[PDB]
Amino acid sequence: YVDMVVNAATMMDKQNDGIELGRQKIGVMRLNNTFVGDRTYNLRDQKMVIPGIATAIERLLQGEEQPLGNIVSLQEALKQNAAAGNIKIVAYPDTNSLLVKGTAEQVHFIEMLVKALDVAKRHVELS
Amino acid sequence: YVDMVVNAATMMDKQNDGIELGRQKIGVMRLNNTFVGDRTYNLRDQKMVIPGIATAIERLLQGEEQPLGNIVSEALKQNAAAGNIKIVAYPDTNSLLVKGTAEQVHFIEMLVKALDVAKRHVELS
Amino acid sequence: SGYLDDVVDNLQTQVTEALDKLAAKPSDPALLAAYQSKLSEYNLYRNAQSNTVKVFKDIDAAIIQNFR
Amino acid sequence: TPWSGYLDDVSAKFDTGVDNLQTQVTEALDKLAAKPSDPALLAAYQSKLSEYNLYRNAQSNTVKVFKDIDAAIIQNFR
Amino acid sequence: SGYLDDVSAKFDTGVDNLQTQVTEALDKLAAKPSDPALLAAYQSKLSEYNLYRNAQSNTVKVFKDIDAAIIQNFR
Amino acid sequence: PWSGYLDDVSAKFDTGVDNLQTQVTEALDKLAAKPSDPALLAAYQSKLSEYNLYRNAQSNTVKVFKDIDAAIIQNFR
Amino acid sequence: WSGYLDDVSAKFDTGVDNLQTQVTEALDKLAAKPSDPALLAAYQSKLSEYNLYRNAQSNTVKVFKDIDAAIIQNFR
Amino acid sequence: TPWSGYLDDVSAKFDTGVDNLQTQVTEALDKLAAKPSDPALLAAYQSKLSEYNLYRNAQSNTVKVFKDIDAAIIQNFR
Amino acid sequence: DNLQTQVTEALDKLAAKPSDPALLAAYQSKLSEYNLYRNAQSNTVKVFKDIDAAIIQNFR
Amino acid sequence: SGYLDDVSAKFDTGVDNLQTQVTEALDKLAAKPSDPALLAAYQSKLSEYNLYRNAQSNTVKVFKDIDAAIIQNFR
Amino acid sequence: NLQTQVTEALDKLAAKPSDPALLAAYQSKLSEYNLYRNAQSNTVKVFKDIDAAIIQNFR
Amino acid sequence: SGYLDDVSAKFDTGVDNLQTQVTEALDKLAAKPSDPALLAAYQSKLSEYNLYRNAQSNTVKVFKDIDAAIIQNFR
Amino acid sequence: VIGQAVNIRSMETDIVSLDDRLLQAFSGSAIATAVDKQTITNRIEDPNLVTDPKELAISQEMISDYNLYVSMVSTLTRKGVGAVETLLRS
Amino acid sequence: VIGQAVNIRSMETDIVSLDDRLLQAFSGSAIATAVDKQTITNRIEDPNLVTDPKELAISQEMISDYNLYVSMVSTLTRKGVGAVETLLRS
Amino acid sequence: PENAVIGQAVNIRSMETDIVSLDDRLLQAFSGSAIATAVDKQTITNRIEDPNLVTDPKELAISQEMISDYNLYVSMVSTLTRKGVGAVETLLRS
Amino acid sequence: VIGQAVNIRSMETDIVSLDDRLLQAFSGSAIATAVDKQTITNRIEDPNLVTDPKELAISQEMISDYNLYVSMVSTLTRKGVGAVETLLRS
Repeated sequence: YVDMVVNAATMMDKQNDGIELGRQKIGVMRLNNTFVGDRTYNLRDQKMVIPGIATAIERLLQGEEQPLGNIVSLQEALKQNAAAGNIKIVAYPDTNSLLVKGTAEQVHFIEMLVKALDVAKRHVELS
Repeated sequence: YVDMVVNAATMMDKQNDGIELGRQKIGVMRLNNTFVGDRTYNLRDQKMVIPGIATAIERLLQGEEQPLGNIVSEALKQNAAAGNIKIVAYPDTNSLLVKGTAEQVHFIEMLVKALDVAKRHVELS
Repeated sequence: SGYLDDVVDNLQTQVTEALDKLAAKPSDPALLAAYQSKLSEYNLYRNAQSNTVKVFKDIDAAIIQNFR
Repeated sequence: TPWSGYLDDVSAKFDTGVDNLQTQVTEALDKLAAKPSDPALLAAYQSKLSEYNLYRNAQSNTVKVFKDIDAAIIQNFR
Repeated sequence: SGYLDDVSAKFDTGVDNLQTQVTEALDKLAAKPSDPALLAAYQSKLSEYNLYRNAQSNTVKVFKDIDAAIIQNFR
Repeated sequence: PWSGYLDDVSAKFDTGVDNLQTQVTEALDKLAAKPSDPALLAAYQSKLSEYNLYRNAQSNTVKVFKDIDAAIIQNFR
Repeated sequence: WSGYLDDVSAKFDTGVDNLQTQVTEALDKLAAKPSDPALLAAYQSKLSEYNLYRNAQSNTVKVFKDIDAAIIQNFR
Repeated sequence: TPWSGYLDDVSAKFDTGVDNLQTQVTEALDKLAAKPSDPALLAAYQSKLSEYNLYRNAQSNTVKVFKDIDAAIIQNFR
Repeated sequence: DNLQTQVTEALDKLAAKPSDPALLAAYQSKLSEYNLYRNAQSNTVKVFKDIDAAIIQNFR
Repeated sequence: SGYLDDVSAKFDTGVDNLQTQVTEALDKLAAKPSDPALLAAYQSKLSEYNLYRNAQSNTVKVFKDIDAAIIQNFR
Repeated sequence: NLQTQVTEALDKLAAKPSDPALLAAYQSKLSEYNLYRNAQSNTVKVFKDIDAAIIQNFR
Repeated sequence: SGYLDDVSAKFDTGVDNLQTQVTEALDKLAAKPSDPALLAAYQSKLSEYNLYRNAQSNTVKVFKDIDAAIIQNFR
Repeated sequence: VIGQAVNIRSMETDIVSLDDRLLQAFSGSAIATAVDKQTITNRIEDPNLVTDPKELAISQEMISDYNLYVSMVSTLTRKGVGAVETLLRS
Repeated sequence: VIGQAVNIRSMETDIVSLDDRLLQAFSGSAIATAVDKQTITNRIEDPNLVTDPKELAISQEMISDYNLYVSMVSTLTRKGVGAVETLLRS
Repeated sequence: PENAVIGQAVNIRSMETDIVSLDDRLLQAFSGSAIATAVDKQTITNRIEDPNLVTDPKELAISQEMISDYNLYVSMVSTLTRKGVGAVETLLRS
Repeated sequence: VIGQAVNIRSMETDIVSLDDRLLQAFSGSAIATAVDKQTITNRIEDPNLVTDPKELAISQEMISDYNLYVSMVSTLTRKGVGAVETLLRS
């Protein structure tokens, strides 16, 4: 009995080792208060550039190895321990929207950040 | 009993080494008193460039090994290297994006607020 | 092994793991430089072990022959 | 998945760096070929062609340097 | 079979498709030897091949010498 | 008569540029008759440049495989 | 858990504090604007420095393996 | 401190040796671009562009020579 | 252990700035000398104890 | 100390000042890169330094080989 | 002997490493010295191995 | 003096006056660097000197190898 | 995977004499060896096999395995003979 | 520095646990268990593991130890018989 | 330690007294030799299993000595034992 | 050269019996051996001597001469004892 339990348990473990359990979700998010792309202002005397959200975030996360969490303004842990550097963001101008590739948790954190960042702007009249 | 205890404890120990416990968080911090970007002035006979806060702080921390502390005018998770801190300026809202550990974010915030102080106007005749 | 029968990790594991990682991207200098020293240390270990086992057996063979 | 090595990624880093030069060169060419005698078109083409040249050179020299590092390491496995 | 073939195979299951890609890129280039877009890709693939084959062969050599030492100390 | 592998690598180029090896000699035989015709100069510049690149890339490519093969054969020891 | 040829490699990897990342950074910047002479001038320095770093590291580990193998050969 | 080797020290000696040339060049360019036909701006731009060209050339030629001297020594450790 | 200490010092100084030719030139020498020393010591130790073993084998 | 160190140091004493003649002539040139008398001065010093280092290294190498070949015959 | 000749050729060279006439002379001297040392060591070893083999034969 | 010295000295005697001819012609040129007769005279001499030195060194190199390869087989 | 075959119940109700066990072992080894030597030589002669990296990388493994096998058979045989000498020799 | 300790008063042996393994020449049960495993195996797992350096380093111990054990028994029997003959003649 | 030297006031030796029996004098030898050899073999093994010892020239040079000293010790104990029993046998068969 | 001294006069003794001739030959060899071994050990650890071709060429000879001399003394001693043993057994 002990020999058959030891053998079977070990061979099952080695048959399962190859199964990949991680999944990649795609989230689609519309911007409501700002343009998606980068903007360049060609002032009569000065060229000035403003980077879009996509650029700024892809630049912030660059090469990060640890996972994200707590954003502010058995297998479970193995899945959760997903590297930040895998998050991918693609700006889609045709519908003023962002395409986001990541795990469900990452997608959620990204969305919260987006909604922290597209605040509507005030107007100023200068006389 | 002794042999069972010993082996069970050692293997439960080894099954956790792959687990990672550290994490990274993002702090969004609006500047109330100054422009985030690097400023440049064009004059009849001169060009002048002034670095922003992000530029100066990054240029200071670049390559640092030790943790930070005490900014003045299991615990393994705590000892994150200062060089991991990243700062990105976001002019669209005039705000700073900071990535790192919670204590780092805290220290950075304190430093930022030590620095964004509004200027006195001077008139010359 | 997953098994103990009641009654750290060795160079043999570390080499197999570093080879396994390297073979995914044979042209990365960090991985190559990490593998050179593991393959070297494994070669040295596996020579020194066999040479000393051989010395202990020749000692016992000489004893038995001396009392023939 | 299409496997790709380290040198592959070094090469591709330039292609994704220069977003569209690859096609701007051809469109500039077609425009010039339509009207070889317009100074504005000549001036545009001179710039784009030069830029393309320098890009291709920087790319191939970097790829070779990394190859010659790796060969010099895998020499010492013996 | 054998362990030295196991080591040899651990590379070939590592580089999934390179063995094909190289020949395919060669056929394309041979069709139009003067396209810089093609040339640039072939340089990369060929280099990645040269390195893969050298690393494989030197590793097999080393494990062969470890075994040939042990089988002598059997005596 | 036995084709090796390098022979096949070379022949891939020959069977690639199917006709360039003739076109170069025919465009030369046009030009040498009337060296002052711009059309003929413009043509021959192109075909000559192509033939140069083709022979150069062929020879470099054969050399790289020769260098991989020798490096494997040295390990038969 | 590691031997002494890893202590000897790690003396280089901790010796050149940051170069390993500085190279990737320099490449990320140059890739964006290949025609900039200040970027080109910076990258030439970083890439050369990295090339020497790797060569010196590998030749030193080779030499220490040649000393050890010769001592072990005398255990006979 | 950002780690610096020896090559990037030799390289930096030139940068601090030509204190302000880097900016003088662009200043002269913006004036010239403001009025290409002025000979006093032209004749001032020529001297700066030439100084810049020579500076960059000497810089990289020196860095290369040193790298060759070091690689030739490291080749003898084996 | 003087010649054992000198080589580890040289290595630290070199690792600090791997491209400095004066440091490289020094290290080449120190490493070469250490390399000869170890070999000479090991070979003579061997000779001295092969002579003892041959004596015992002579009366054994 | 050792003998290879004496061989190597013999060059350092043969050329009295070269190691800091180069650094000085560089510091002078870097101030005015376009002066031809300075360029012509720097070219020869840097050449001399190059040769000095090459000869120094190759000689130490040859002596190492002779010693290793003798020590091989103690056995 | 050869030991002194090589030592002196080295001393003259290190005074002016860039002189071709000195370099050519040194290459030759160092080469001959290398061959001499090797031939000597090998011959010594051979004679000692013969001597040892005789004893091992009658032992 | 060995055999290698003999092989070197065969070149030294095979070219009678070249070393002094080079030293001379250099000083004539340096006295008036812009005379085409002197320039033309100098190019050829310096070229000859270059080939002479190269052939000499490569030959001594080959002989050293043949000798070391024989000496290795004394054992 | 090509032409696999295995014997079953080899010793379950019949047993060979040692006299035959040695003879079958010798024959099964000697022929496998001679065929492996011919295979190697043929892979060296063919101009298309000695000039392709894919085929050379296969031939290196064949030479390595042949050399290790013949060395192991030789060592074990010598060691096993030694024991019979130490038994019989007065 | 770290974790340093020394036992001052007495030479209590600690590198090994002193045990009845002092008082025997061969661990005959460990031989009989290893010899079992390399002989019960008949068409299970696989043959010909001449080649993996980790199992090939385990075979070296067994191949040596069983040769020594068999060599020892050969001498003991001669000694025993010789002692009987010595007494019976004398 | 390295920064200390430790002597013995005067080396009186109670074990120089012969007082024990010719057989207790034998058991001491046997017991001490058996323990010394088992300890030495174990130490040598550990010095090879541990990866930082088997890969540093400083440590290898020491292990070489340990192995040789072990070899010589056991070979000499064996030789003298054989010579001893051989004397008894020579006399009693005479 | 510097700090060097030599013993001019050896102490002397009578030699009157085979006993004293034997002790004298023994003592004469023991000391020469110890001196040689120490000398070699020092020559292996003065770094001016380990790394100079002229000094290594000497150490080689010293090692050889030591080996030969001790092997001779061993052989001739064992031959003498064997001749005594052979005659008394006969």
